[PDB]
Amino acid sequence: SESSIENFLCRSACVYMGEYHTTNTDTSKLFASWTINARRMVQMRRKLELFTYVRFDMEVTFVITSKQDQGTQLGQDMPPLTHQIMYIPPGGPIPKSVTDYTWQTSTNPSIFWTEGNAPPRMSIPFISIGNAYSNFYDGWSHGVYGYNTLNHMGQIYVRHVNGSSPLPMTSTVRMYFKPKHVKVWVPRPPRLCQYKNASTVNFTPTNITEKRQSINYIPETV
Amino acid sequence: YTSAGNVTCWYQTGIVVPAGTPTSCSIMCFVSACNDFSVRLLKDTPFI
Amino acid sequence: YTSAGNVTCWYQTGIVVPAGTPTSCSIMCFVSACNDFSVRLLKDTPFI
Amino acid sequence: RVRSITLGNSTITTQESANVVVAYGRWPEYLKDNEATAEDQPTQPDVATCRFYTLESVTWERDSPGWWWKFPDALKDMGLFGQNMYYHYLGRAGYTIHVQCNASKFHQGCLMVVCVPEAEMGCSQVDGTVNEHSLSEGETAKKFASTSTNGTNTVQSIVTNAGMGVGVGNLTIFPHQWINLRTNNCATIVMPYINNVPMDNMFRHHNFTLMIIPFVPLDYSSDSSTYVPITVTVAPMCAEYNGLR
Amino acid sequence: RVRSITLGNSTITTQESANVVVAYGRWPEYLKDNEATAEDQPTQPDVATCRFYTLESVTWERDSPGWWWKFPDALKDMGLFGQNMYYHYLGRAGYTIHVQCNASKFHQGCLMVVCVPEAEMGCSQVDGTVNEHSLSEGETAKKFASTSTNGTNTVQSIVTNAGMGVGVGNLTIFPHQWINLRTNNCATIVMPYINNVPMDNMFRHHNFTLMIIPFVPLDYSSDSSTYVPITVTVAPMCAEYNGLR
Amino acid sequence: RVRSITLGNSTITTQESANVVVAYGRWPEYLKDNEATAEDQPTQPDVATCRFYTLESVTWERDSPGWWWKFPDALKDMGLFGQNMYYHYLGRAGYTIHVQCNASKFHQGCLMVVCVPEAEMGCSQVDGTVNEHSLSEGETAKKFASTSTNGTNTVQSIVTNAGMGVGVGNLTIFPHQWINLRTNNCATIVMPYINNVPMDNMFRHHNFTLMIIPFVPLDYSSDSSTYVPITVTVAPMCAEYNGLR
Repeated sequence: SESSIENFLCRSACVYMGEYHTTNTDTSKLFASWTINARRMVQMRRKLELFTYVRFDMEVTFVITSKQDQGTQLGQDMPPLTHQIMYIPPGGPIPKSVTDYTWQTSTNPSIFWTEGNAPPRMSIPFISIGNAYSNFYDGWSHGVYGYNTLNHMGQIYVRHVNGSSPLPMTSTVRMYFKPKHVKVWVPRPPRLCQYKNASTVNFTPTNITEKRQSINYIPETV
Repeated sequence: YTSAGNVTCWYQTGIVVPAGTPTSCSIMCFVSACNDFSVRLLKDTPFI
Repeated sequence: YTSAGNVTCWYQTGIVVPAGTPTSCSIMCFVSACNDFSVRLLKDTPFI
Repeated sequence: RVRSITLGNSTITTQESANVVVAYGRWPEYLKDNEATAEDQPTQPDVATCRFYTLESVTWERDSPGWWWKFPDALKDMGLFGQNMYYHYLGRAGYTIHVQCNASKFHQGCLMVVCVPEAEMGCSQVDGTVNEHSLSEGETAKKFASTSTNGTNTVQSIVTNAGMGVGVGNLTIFPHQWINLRTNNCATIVMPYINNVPMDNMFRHHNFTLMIIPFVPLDYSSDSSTYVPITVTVAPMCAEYNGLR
Repeated sequence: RVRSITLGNSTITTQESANVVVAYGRWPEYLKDNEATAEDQPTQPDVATCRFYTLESVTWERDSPGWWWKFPDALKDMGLFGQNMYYHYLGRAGYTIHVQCNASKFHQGCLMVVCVPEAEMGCSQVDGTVNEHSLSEGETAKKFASTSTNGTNTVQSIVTNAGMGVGVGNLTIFPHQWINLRTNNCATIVMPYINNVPMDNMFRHHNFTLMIIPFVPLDYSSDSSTYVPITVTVAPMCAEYNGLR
Repeated sequence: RVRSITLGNSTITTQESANVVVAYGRWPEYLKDNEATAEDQPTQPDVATCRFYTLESVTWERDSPGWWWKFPDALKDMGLFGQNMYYHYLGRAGYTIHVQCNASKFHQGCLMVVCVPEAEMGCSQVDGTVNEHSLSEGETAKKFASTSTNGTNTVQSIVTNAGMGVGVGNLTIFPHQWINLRTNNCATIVMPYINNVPMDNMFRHHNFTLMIIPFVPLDYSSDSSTYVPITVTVAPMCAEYNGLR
């Protein structure tokens, strides 16, 4: 009953930790970004490789902290900061800067939040025109091996909701991920190799198990 | 240093063949679990 | 120059023997007719 | 104590005391009526799909790591089944695989016969992309290796990892049979259609892979045959395509 | 076509088409209630008596006259059955003997397996007394001889007289089986308690003797194994002892 | 898995899973009562006709074309059946033929066993008359030849024509069995009385001929026996003679 599929997988984990600033000279360090694939968190990856097709809902909680730079200016009296967290479905537009029009589009679901309150949280349905996600794919996209276009699940963008010419602060986000209502099909043998990259199944040859003294060896009874 | 059971195999007779056969022979072994098996306290795996 | 069917036989594996056996082996073939068979226009036989 | 089976204009003979594995308990069938009811029109040829297609034989010797075949792309030149792979844009099918071998009572050996669904294989070098020609040759079996491979574009086909980074003793989780030469020399596996969509293209996607691996190697003595041939015969079952009208 | 039997924490496997000999038509049983009703108190352990005790294997070669074992004194160091032989003063039991061997189809030979009740053996020299060490070594089989023995304290263990002054072709009057290598390689004999009193001491009296004699000697050819091992497994049945309270 | 049959003071043993050929679907029987009712008196001995008569064994080697026997004139010295051949002027009988051989599992070969009614054979030279001694030697089998014979009075006994000017592959039109050494080594053929008159003389007319022909020749390996013996056992059935009173 503790070996049920739901108790084995319905558990939370930190999957991404990014940093983003209020003012900078880089314009890519002004927002935080993460493509959502289930092959780049090594926590849940090996537990999912026991199965061939999976189907679940997704629940995401956010933990956000800030600090003021140690550059020059003290004596401030700042109000609490506001943060925007935008989810893009598979097939939506992608921003390029924090001042883009794409932060304001009516079809990207977004969350606004101010510090001191409870941490924010939203839930995602099973978003696939297919009938299940695919942990394994033996074939081509149309041409990249192993990758198909049915495992698109979206992206996450975070920025500050300041006005104009803000004060210099730097923020950090932790994204916590959790699957719900999980169903699996076609079990597979476990991975007896260390993972090399986050896209393929490539590996180096490793031994089957560890050695002992002889085929008759049994350690002494205490 | 075990406090566990063990299994051993012993030659009772030895292998008898006719003429024109291979010399050596092999045994293989399969393990599984019976119907009653309980597990508790999900943890991290010590393999990766 | 036939317009007829044909039958062929192919080595899938090859023959495996133990020690102290003959080398070569043989296949024989038998032909017969099934229940429905029709013949018409009795003639002379071209064999004598 | 011989049963003979006919499909179309094909006839093979098996032993009626053979033991059959259905893959996950599921026979093949057609997708019923109304999952895509409005305009998605299906059809089935049924005529020259249900017949036995016999591949060639492979030679088993003392040093043979194994053989594998991709399904489909191994029936792409097999007559009418390879024809509908060209004309139709979508399709699905199930299969019945017979594997047979001919040996004496003075030989010994042991085979594993397994059908691995979506056997995604890794490249020989770590930071590389696998080529499609190193995955399949069509009707010709590829070969595993008894040592670790190198070069570029090669599949890391050491037999202990089975090209998948898993332990080869654990492929019993898949539909499988054992062939032990001092007992039976036949194996039959029925394989339904398994995918995450109801129909799909047949040149871009490999559904499953048939693998044959010797665990106990073949050995013989003085004047026996130094080889054993293995024969694979495939019958497509309940195949179905998109409509063209 | 394999049956597996469990007694306690022991498991062996036999063929279910084996043929069983019950000795004189009598299964083992306990002495009922009231042949000694007043103060003679019996008891039974039942716990680590019914389990298989496997002796070692003996090697059968071209020149092997035979082997024999005294029952009991062959189970006197076998765990808990040897324990109750020390603590209790009287006792009785029945037995089940499995005899097995492993051979190919390129070997030939023929064994006789017989259980001889009260096999009183004679000394090698005529005017002499047999020593007890020349009768038994415990778990280790003694050996017959293919020629007439000499010296002092030796048992006249020529195999044609079986150490008893009788003709060896006539031991079929006892409970016996034949093992013919071109057929079965297993034998099972069930042996009840046979004595002229209901209970007795277990160090002074040998109840019966298990003998194994090859009539047709073992022969083989070029690269076969030059030996065949024989394995004996004993299960005590319905054992019973005197009361200690 | 052995059946034992007794006729008179004869006993042989066969396998009870043997397969029996009755020649044209007809068991032997007596001619009923009244085809010759008035003065033609029949009688039957029944006493030492129904018993097995075992001929000698023939040796099968690598180069053996075949053997044949004429029935009767092969039982003319076999005791009481040869006695009534002398005293009585007319007679008829049916037969049961058992053919058996002893081989190992390291031999190979294939025999045809056929009973040819009125096997009229031709002479070796074209413008000649066959002698009676070149047709039969009695109990001793004659031999075919692997090449074409010559001389005078010889039978043209090339095995491909079977001495009859026909193709030897077509003798399956007659009552026959195959003996394949990797399978059974026994054959039984029941043969009724077949003639164009109800009774006839037994020295002038040969009713049928038993032939044994190896199609796949015998072969063996290193230390096996270089020969296989074949054994023929004949039981006369429902024999009948003219009256003498």
